[PDB]
Amino acid sequence: GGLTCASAPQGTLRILEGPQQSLSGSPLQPIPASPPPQIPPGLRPRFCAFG
Amino acid sequence: DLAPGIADSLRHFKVLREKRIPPWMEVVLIPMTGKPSLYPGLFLFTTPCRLVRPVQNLALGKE
Repeated sequence: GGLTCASAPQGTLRILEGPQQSLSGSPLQPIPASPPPQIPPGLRPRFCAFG
Repeated sequence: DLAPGIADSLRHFKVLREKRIPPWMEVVLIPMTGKPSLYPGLFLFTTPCRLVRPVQNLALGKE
């Protein structure tokens, strides 16, 4: 029950949970481009010149 | 050599709502450059009354 002292420890192993692999996909997923505005189909002159 | 790999696995918990990481946490890794930049650290904010805005994290695909 004396509990004598011991020598100096050489190395200290650190145990830790691993990096989060297979979380990010190898291609990227962007928000798609909002489309450029279209001229709508079915546009015709509705105004006739009077008389 | 671990602090970039901890700031990624705390955004990969916030955008996926895991391990009681709140969605409004700021994972801020101010890096060590060796120049008079900001004071380096890994500062995690969870308190209210801040400002926050949504983006799309491109690696996962979520807001």
